[PDB]
Amino acid sequence: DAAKLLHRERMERVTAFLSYKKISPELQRRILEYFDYLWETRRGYEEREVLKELPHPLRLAVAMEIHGDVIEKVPLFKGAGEDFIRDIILHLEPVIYGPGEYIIRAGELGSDVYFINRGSVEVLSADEKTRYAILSEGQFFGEMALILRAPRTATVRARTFCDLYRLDKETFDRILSRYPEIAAQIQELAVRRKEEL
Amino acid sequence: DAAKLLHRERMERVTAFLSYKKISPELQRRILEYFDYLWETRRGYEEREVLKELPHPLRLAVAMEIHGDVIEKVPLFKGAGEDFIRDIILHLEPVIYGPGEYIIRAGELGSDVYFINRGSVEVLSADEKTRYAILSEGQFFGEMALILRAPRTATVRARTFCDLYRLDKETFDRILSRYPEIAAQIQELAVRRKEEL
Amino acid sequence: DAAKLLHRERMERVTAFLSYKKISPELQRRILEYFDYLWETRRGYEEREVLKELPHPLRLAVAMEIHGDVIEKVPLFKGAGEDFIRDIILHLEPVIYGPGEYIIRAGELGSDVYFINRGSVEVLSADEKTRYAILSEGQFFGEMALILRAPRTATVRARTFCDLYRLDKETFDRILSRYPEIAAQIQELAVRRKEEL
Amino acid sequence: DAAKLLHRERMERVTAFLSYKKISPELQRRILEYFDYLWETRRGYEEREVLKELPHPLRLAVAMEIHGDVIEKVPLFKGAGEDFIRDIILHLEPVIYGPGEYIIRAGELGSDVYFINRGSVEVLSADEKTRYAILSEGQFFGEMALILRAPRTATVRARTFCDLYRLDKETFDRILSRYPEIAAQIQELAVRRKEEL
Ligand SMILES: Nc1nc2c(ncn2[C@@H]2O[C@H]3COP(=O)(O)O[C@@H]3[C@H]2O)c(=O)[nH]1
Ligand SMILES: Nc1nc2c(ncn2[C@@H]2O[C@H]3COP(=O)(O)O[C@@H]3[C@H]2O)c(=O)[nH]1
Ligand SMILES: Nc1nc2c(ncn2[C@@H]2O[C@H]3COP(=O)(O)O[C@@H]3[C@H]2O)c(=O)[nH]1
Ligand SMILES: Nc1nc2c(ncn2[C@@H]2O[C@H]3COP(=O)(O)O[C@@H]3[C@H]2O)c(=O)[nH]1
Repeated sequence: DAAKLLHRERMERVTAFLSYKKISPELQRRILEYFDYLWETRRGYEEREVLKELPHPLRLAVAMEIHGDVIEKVPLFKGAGEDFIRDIILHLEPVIYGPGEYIIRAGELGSDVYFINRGSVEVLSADEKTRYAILSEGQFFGEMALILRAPRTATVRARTFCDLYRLDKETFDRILSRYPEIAAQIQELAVRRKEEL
Repeated sequence: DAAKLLHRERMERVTAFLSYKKISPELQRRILEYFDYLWETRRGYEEREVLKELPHPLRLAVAMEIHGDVIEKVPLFKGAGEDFIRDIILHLEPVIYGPGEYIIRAGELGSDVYFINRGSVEVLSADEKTRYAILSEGQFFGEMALILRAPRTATVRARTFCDLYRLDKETFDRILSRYPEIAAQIQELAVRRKEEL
Repeated sequence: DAAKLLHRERMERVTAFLSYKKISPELQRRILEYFDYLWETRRGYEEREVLKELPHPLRLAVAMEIHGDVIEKVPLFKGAGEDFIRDIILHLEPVIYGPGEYIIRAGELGSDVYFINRGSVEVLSADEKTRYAILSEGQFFGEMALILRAPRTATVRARTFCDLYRLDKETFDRILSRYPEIAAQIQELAVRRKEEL
Repeated sequence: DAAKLLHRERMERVTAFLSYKKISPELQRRILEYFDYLWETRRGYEEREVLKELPHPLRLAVAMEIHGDVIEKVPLFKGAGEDFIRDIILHLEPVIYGPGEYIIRAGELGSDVYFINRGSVEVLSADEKTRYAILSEGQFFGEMALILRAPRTATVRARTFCDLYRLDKETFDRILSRYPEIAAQIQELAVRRKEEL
């Protein structure tokens, strides 16, 4: 069947590409390991480009069904109301991180925020000699950069394979200003996290 | 023949996608019902991407032929003149809404305006305990947000399948300022509608 | 051979599209007449998407070869120097207008300027009861809108099939400010044309 | 195999295109010579569109492997640290210039900077009667326009085939402000180069 059969073929080209510039065995394995994870988690199907078919209301509906877990697992996302969920659901970008991979490095100027569906990460100091926290499902990170209007306060490494939902700075900012009650909670956590650290 | 035969195949992939993440029977039926409506109303043909072939004047001409109904059915669109019709016709985006679907929710920050070619909608209060109006062909909604410079003053639900023409905020604003006489009429309706409600 | 054989097939879809929404015989003939002109003038080949293959210097070189006529036919374009020609050549968009078609209508807010490679046009008053000029190869129009910072001062209709080169407002403005000597000439013509009219 | 077999076919269309508008023998040879160089240097493979498959961390990793030479050959790029390399690596665009081709012309308003992986160039005065320098691997040019906030101070011609890495003005500016120590060095070279010349 179709991309049963098309997703098996994009790795055929990518692997060929990896051999021709002779990519290190370690990196090649990472890439193959990523695509194996992609094919079994999402079936490597462009949820990007089949939702593109649908009109707003039907994409909204589908998105809220396939991505229902994260609203659920995150205490801040539930009790937020239907309003909030509809407003943010189409802006939560699913992203996969391999074990040991760096999501955020302390000192960077990014302000994207990440929500943990599946997996766990570690929050580290800049020299990586200190571990401040392990974070897992229902918890989020990357919020302090925008709220404290500062560079990344810490380094965040995936401890395992991670299903994360990335929320861009603009939407994050837009959402923060549109929901003060939720914004107050995130702001307080951020200060709580920085009068720690 | 061609997309007689290509439009039958994009539903083959989308349906497969719906089964793999196990989308609810109700949502799956909505999607299939939408595409059946798409295939019989537009023959599911990319009027998007065949007009893309043509130069401005020929796209202008084709658009004014295939989308002649809405200029006609809307009293404000006729007597407006050739000037106005040419200026707006390529900015009226055809959009389909299924019965019972929410086009607008009271309190949202959108300013898109919708023109009803075919079908009917209901204008509701925020708690949906009050029905202010049923709107059908020749009538429009979604204009009060920009004119009153406010969030959506009401909720608008499709009562049936609807062929709507969406006009984006920027073009709506551009059109309003470019035609004061038409703008005066819309402004007056908006105030009339808000000293009701 | 290839798009010998692909350009014959895009008209197969477009014609089918024209029959399904039953486009007027007159408009259908215009469209077919346009594509016949396209296939014999350019061989309907995407000079758009084969130049896309090439690096800047080679696209620059090819553009200056295939589009050498207009630099030549326009007195203002020659003696301008290599500097000027290189700076503008990749911004002159080839556009085709059928006989009798409206390129510009008096009162519109566009500021695109057009250069006549092949064909002739007529410059008309707003009510089209007055003909101010016939313009042909080496001559240009659509410059007065930006220079007089005004709406289109007149209506311009193609008298024949026309090969025009469209120069967008931003590039036109950028070019005007970058070459004062050429700008002075265009400015003077524009005032000369408006203390006529 | 695949684009072993697809890259042989894009030249089939481009060559056909070159014959139909009868491109000069000299330009046709340049284009064929470019694509022969493309097919043997990169195997004409879209490193553009296979990296597009990968998530950020894996594209970052691959980019730093395939494009490791330039960080190495350029004294300013080494000792800069991992921070700097990660920040810039995905912004260094590989570009190929044929022998004798003009990369930069004195007086132009561009501010793109170029890093020489392979090949050599010559830095010339505006009238091209003076040769200020030959530049090769590990050296860069095109930095003075932004730093002196001026038009191109000189003309730069490829003496041979060149593998260059282009860094756009915005990223160049962003990088300059983000790393003052490296910025100081480039600024000093630019002044040193202009109190020469
Ligand atoms: N759990 C926990 N997360 C922290 C702490 N300090 C910073 N972070 C998270 O990791 C930080 C990563 O850098 P940001 O400044 O992106 O904000 C993110 C915070 O969400 C801490 O003490 N505990
Ligand atoms: N017909 C009718 N439409 C209304 C009324 N109040 C609001 N609307 C329409 O529905 C509103 C939807 O929210 P907007 O503020 O988008 O402006 C839209 C108005 O076009 C009303 O009293 N009658
Ligand atoms: N040849 C000629 N062209 C004119 C005259 N008046 C306006 N135009 C051209 O036609 C005008 C079309 O509107 P613009 O204001 O685009 O500027 C264009 C001018 O180039 C005129 O008297 N003679
Ligand atoms: N090597 C050398 N490069 C120069 C000199 N003057 C200008 N350039 C380089 O060539 C210049 C090309 O124009 P820019 O102003 O792009 O800045 C570039 C400088 O990198 C010079 O005297 N020596």
